[PDB]
Amino acid sequence: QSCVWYGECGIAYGDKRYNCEYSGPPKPLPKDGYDLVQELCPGFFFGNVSLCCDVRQLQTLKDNLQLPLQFLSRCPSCFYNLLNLFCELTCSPRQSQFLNVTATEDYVDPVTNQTKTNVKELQYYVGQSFANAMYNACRDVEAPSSNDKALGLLCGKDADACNATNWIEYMFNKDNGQAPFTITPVFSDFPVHGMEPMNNATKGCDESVDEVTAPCSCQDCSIVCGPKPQPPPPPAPWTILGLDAMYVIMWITYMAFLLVFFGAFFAVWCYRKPVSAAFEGCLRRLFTRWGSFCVRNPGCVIFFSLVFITACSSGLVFVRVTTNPVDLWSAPSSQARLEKEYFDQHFGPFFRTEQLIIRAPLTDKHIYQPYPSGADVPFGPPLDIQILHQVLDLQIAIENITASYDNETVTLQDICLAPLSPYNTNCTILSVLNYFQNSHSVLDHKKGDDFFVYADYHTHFLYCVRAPASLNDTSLLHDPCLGTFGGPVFPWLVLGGYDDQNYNNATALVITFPVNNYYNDTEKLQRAQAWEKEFINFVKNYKNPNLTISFTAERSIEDELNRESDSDVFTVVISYAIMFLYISLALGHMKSCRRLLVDSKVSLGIAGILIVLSSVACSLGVFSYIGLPLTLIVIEVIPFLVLAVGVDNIFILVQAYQRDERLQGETLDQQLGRVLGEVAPSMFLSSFSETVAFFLGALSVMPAVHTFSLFAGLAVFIDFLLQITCFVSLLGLDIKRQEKNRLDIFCCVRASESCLFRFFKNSYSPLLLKDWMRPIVIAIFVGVLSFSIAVLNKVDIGLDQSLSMPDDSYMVDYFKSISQYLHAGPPVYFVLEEGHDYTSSKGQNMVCGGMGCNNDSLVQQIFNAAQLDNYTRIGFAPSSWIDDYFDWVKPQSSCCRVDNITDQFCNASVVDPACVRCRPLTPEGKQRPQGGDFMRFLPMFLSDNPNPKCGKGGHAAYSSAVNILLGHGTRVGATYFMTYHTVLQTSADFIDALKKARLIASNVTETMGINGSAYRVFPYSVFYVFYEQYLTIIDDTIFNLGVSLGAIFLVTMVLLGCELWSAVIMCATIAMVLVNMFGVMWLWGISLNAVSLVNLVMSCGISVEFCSHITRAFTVSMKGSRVERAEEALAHMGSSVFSGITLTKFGGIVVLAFAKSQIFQIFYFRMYLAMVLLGATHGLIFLPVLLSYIGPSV
Ligand SMILES: CCCCCCCC/C=C\CCCCCCCC(=O)O[C@@H](COC(=O)CCCCCCCCCCCCCCC)COP(=O)([O-])OCC[N+](C)(C)C
Ligand SMILES: *[C@@H]1O[C@H](CO)[C@@H](O[C@@H]2O[C@H](CO)[C@@H](O)[C@H](O[C@H]3O[C@H](CO)[C@@H](O)[C@H](O)[C@@H]3O)[C@H]2NC(C)=O)[C@H](O)[C@H]1NC(C)=O
Ligand SMILES: *[C@@H]1O[C@H](CO)[C@@H](O[C@@H]2O[C@H](CO)[C@@H](O[C@H]3O[C@H](CO)[C@@H](O)[C@H](O)[C@@H]3O)[C@H](O)[C@H]2NC(C)=O)[C@H](O)[C@H]1NC(C)=O
Ligand SMILES: *[C@@H]1O[C@H](CO)[C@@H](O[C@H]2O[C@H](CO)[C@@H](O)[C@H](O)[C@H]2NC(C)=O)[C@H](O)[C@H]1NC(C)=O
Ligand SMILES: CC(C)CCC[C@@H](C)[C@H]1CC[C@H]2[C@@H]3CC=C4C[C@@H](O)CC[C@]4(C)[C@H]3CC[C@]12C
Ligand SMILES: *[C@@H]1O[C@H](CO)[C@@H](O)[C@H](O)[C@H]1NC(C)=O
Ligand SMILES: *[C@@H]1O[C@H](CO)[C@@H](O)[C@H](O)[C@H]1NC(C)=O
Ligand SMILES: *[C@@H]1O[C@H](CO)[C@@H](O)[C@H](O)[C@H]1NC(C)=O
Ligand SMILES: *[C@@H]1O[C@H](CO)[C@@H](O)[C@H](O)[C@H]1NC(C)=O
Ligand SMILES: *[C@@H]1O[C@H](CO)[C@@H](O)[C@H](O)[C@H]1NC(C)=O
Ligand SMILES: *[C@@H]1O[C@H](CO)[C@@H](O)[C@H](O)[C@H]1NC(C)=O
Ligand SMILES: *[C@@H]1O[C@H](CO)[C@@H](O)[C@H](O)[C@H]1NC(C)=O
Ligand SMILES: *[C@@H]1O[C@H](CO)[C@@H](O)[C@H](O)[C@H]1NC(C)=O
Ligand SMILES: *[C@@H]1O[C@H](CO)[C@@H](O)[C@H](O)[C@H]1NC(C)=O
Repeated sequence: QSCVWYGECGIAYGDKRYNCEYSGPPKPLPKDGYDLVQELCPGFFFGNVSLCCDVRQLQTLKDNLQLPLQFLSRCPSCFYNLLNLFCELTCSPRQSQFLNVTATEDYVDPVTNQTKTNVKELQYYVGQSFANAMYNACRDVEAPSSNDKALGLLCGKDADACNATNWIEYMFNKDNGQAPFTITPVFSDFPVHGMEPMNNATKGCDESVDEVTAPCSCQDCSIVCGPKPQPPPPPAPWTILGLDAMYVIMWITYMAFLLVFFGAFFAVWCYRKPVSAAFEGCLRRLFTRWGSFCVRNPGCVIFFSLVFITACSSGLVFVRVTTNPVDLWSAPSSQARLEKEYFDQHFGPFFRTEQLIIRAPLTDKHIYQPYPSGADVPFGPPLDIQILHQVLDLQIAIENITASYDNETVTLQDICLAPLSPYNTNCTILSVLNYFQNSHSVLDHKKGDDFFVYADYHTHFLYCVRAPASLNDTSLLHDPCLGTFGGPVFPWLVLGGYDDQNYNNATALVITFPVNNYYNDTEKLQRAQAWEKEFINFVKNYKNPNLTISFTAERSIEDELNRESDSDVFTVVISYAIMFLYISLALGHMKSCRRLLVDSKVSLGIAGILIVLSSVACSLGVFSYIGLPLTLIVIEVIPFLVLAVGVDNIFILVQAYQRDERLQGETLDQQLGRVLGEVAPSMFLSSFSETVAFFLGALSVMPAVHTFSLFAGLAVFIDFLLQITCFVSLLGLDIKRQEKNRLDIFCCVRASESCLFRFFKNSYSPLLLKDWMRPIVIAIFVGVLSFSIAVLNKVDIGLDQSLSMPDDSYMVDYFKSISQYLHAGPPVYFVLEEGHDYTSSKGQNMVCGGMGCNNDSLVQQIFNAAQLDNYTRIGFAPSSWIDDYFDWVKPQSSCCRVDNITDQFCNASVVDPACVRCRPLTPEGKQRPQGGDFMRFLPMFLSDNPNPKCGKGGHAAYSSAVNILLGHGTRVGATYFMTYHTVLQTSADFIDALKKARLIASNVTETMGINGSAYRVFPYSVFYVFYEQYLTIIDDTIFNLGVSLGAIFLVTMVLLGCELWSAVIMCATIAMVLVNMFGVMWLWGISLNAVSLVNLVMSCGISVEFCSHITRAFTVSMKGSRVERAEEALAHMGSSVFSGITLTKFGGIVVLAFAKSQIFQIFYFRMYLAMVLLGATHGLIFLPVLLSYIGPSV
């Protein structure tokens, strides 16, 4: 071997210097540029260099490799081969084997008068199997700020006809302007002239160069990237013979019923062609005696009852109302609640977001034409320069807002969050103007001379949507796009309306203002909300006819719902007023026109209404004393229920008395005691059946059903007691009044067979019970039940979240804008709990997405999930911190650097006095820092800032994502890897996201193989606490309804004697009522949530109020046949049940039909109408017939 040239003494032009000829042996390197030899091509570094090379040559080589390094360094396997073509060309130790100089001439030294030999020209023999493997591995490298091929900018011509041989000729040719002298390559695989070219090892875009440099991406290599992933979409519909397969199982279940049912009548119709009485008797006697007592001791009874009422209802002073949505919709110990408790403790609560979807409707899209060459690039309307200036003006004004609070000003700079503070304090604003750093200057500056612009803001936008974490454009612009706060701005968070990569086509601009959310602190939260109110007002009063903004504040949903939840109290008040008017006017039988205001029960009806309201208030007050807080579901469903039950009892009693004829020689208190002893068992059965049902239903973990059950049970019981005592005393007093000829309400001025009882008895009961009508009724009701069972499993789950808002609100527009434009959703945090090692090869492989770490690790699994992005609603990559930590610590990167004597972190921008690299640049140092080096360099990484020479640093993104536990070796605590969800528009979307995130977390926890369950991965998102209730709502409904109905069943079959048949008939009728309630749900579009569940558990209590009465009046009867017993029970009890509860609630609902609120008109008006009329029909038209048919004899 031998050399051809050494040193650089000649000069071509500018600074280009021709290498100086020397054909001696290879020089031992001067020990000066060892760093360079390990940076250019370490293939020569095995010390005893004896390199033909020169330190003045190595450092002049690197200067020419500057631009080729920037483009081709994207793909390590490419730039690797490119270097092997240069070192050997310049200073390899066997240079003479593959080189032959051609043109040289003497050079004069201005230093010694010594003529030096320059190297003017020469030819370079390169193998063909080398140039093909080189060009073929780089042809796929894409350029920055474009989708072209990187060779198009390095060939000297189009990248469409770049042969592998012409590209090498252009690089060595001085015609480009870089080569100080041109080298003529000679391509040949076989030795010619006794001279055989060089062919060193080569690597493709798929093979990795080192056990630490990951292979090339399929963006930059066509062979690495294969078949896309795909999930199997299961619909899981049965569709027996073409239709839903449930529509059919029933219609076949029904046709069978009419034939097996109508096939027995027409079959027979052609054929004809001791302990119970002991418990049912002591109750009558007890109630008779106590009724007489209460009728002859009104003063004592009423006084003690009023004292009790006051003692119980004075607890309303301690009344608390629950409005915080977390406490409302989240169980205090649910999985999501514990996860939120864990995340808020180790990482601080999730922040508050104020977004802004700006759009330019007037402007049109325009075309961008690159100067040198390239296809046209169209830009959306909002990406116009004028619209960008106006949006920058709007944002700078949004920063003004001060929003004084508590006699102090509250600026955004004060409330927002700055990741890397107090070094940099601006704060996180996520807009597309951060690419230009919120500067009109940086946005409006172009580089070029007339007739064309070299660069423009289009070029910067295109470059930075591709690489949003750069610190300089480094190509004809030299501007960073990191953002004033420090840290990348991802194009999918700041744009909307494009198509899958083309942020050029964006039609909307998103602008987020992250604000701190505080964990157990109220002064700061008040400050944030006080600033948000002024932000909302400002954005609402901004005209800018060029823009259409759809905004939101963190405090906006709560305000919109508190604004819609009123202006209908004027309707509820009229509803209750009409209910009370009817109750007051209907208790009294007329019997005469000239005797009206004397036989009137207005005062007694007022007393009954007051007793009912008193029962409500005593329940609320007792539970206020105990400490249970109220709720807006309770405050609305308790009055309805308690009024229904109380009015039913009042009418039952008053009418059972009015239709009674007094025996002779029998006094008033004895007559009333007899009437009450014969009427009280039914009211007691109903009251006990409902109380036990509700109290027993207060076992669920749903905060909406638990509190409601408690409140309603106590109210029903207290109302029963207050009635049985106070109302009987007042009934005795009013009977005295009416017998002493005293006039009605004003004062002291001196049998009935009600018109309804004469209708149910004379025209309705006989007709309904004829032999040609009972089968019709049963057929119709079984058909409706069959329909309900068929369309049952098609009921929705969840609440829309757009119907809780008024229709004239801006949140409706914001939701439309989200669904129509946004491409990202709420962020997800896959929190890896405390207990992982992180300081071992395997402990790191389980978490990596990288070179050597496993293929099923946490980061790789989240990456796959994001590759699905439709099955798994995870849209983007995990963005792990440990990969960035390793990239930072790698010696090549050379961001880490410690002080030599102090072992202190020398920044990457430092005078370089005595600071050495953290990891030695050797084969052992390349590896990951697995031992104590990991934990010795991690804190310095997390404290590093975004240095222009280093890169992004690990402070603005991971200081909060990594928890370090000082003391005891200072291990790592809990950490998270945060990604983003896909746009979630409906409750189905949110529940689907919750399910599949949980699935991914469980998969990762499985693969990690933890000893026991010491720790685990879990995802945290903001809406998880609000949507975790819909993951068990079906079984919650099942449990609640079944338990409530079984309690009703047992209580009935116990109190009513022991008749299981009567109890089972009643239970079956109430189950029918519930199934038909679900059918009406499906048919009118009511959804299954914590409001519908409360209304169903409530209806379970009015079904009883109808059935129990009708069925008990039938059971305890001594008529002859079932038909006559049924019609007698119907007349007697159903005349009071139809007039008391049915007509009252019907007037109420008909007044309530004018609600003006969607949540109300959907979940209360419709549910109440359905419940009331369904229960009325079922009881009064199906208990009669079913009992007539299969009732218990006696
Ligand atoms: C001891 C035994 C206990 C356990 C077993 C008990 C089982 C038997 C007991 C009761 C019946 C059980 C029915 C299960 C529901 C269907 C299951 C299913 O396929 O999921 C469906 C749930 O469908 C819904 O979303 C609404 C379902 C609510 C059912 C509640 C019935 C309770 C009342 C009954 C009466 C009183 C009950 C209490 C009396 C005891 C899937 O629905 P989806 O896909 O979300 O819908 C959207 C579809 N869409 C887009 C096309 C519109
Ligand atoms: C979304 O953005 C893409 C760009 O990534 C748009 O694609 C471009 O479409 C415009 C339409 O005017 C074309 O100007 C451009 O095509 C240019 O190059 C071809 C050469 O093949 C030339 O024949 C055309 O005259 C033009 O100069 C497209 N560029 C590319 C590379 O696709 C696309 O239109 C946008 N989508 C929508 C829905 O607007
Ligand atoms: C990812 O998301 C969807 C899979 O669940 C699916 O969305 C696509 O885009 C829109 C969504 O509204 C729809 O496409 C429309 O236009 C096509 C013509 O190509 C019609 O055939 C459709 O009926 C529809 O009107 C589809 O819902 C769907 N099709 C596309 C892409 O247009 C995507 O296909 C999914 N893709 C992947 C790879 O995840
Ligand atoms: C955000 O903080 C940055 C520093 O991180 C500030 O930087 C700018 O300061 C001036 C504007 O007030 C500009 O004239 C400077 O050119 C710019 N800094 C540099 C690097 O030159 C900036 O003030 C803060 N906010 C804004 C609105 O930019
Ligand atoms: C714009 C593009 C073409 C530039 C990329 C090609 C450049 C980097 C290539 C082509 C020719 C090469 C040069 C050829 C000759 C020498 C002299 C030697 O003693 C040091 C290396 C040096 C200085 C090379 C540096 C890299 C080089 C300049
Ligand atoms: C270069 O790559 C192409 C792939 O398109 C292949 O067809 C060709 O055989 C390769 N030539 C080589 C490796 O010499
Ligand atoms: C509002 O912001 C502007 C921006 O330059 C600033 O000049 C002004 O002092 C701020 N306060 C105002 C206008 O009250
Ligand atoms: C604000 O505080 C100062 C100092 O306590 C006080 O003098 C001033 O009156 C306060 N402002 C108002 C409006 O009360
Ligand atoms: C970005 O611009 C050039 C291009 O690479 C680079 O040399 C420079 O160091 C960078 N900017 C700064 C401020 O260092
Ligand atoms: C709106 O656009 C017009 C036309 O570009 C411009 O003159 C005006 O300043 C913009 N802003 C307004 C009208 O507030
Ligand atoms: C993932 O795990 C290991 C990789 O080392 C291997 O056994 C397994 O086949 C890999 N899976 C796939 C699909 O390649
Ligand atoms: C770099 O480190 C030095 C250490 O003295 C510090 O002064 C400087 O602010 C740092 N620069 C950054 C973090 O950008
Ligand atoms: C750094 O410290 C080591 C150990 O004392 C020493 O050998 C080395 O020469 C020092 N380097 C510099 C640049 O001072
Ligand atoms: C968990 O892994 C199984 C098989 O390894 C896979 O079928 C399932 O889809 C994974 N869960 C996800 C991707 O959520």
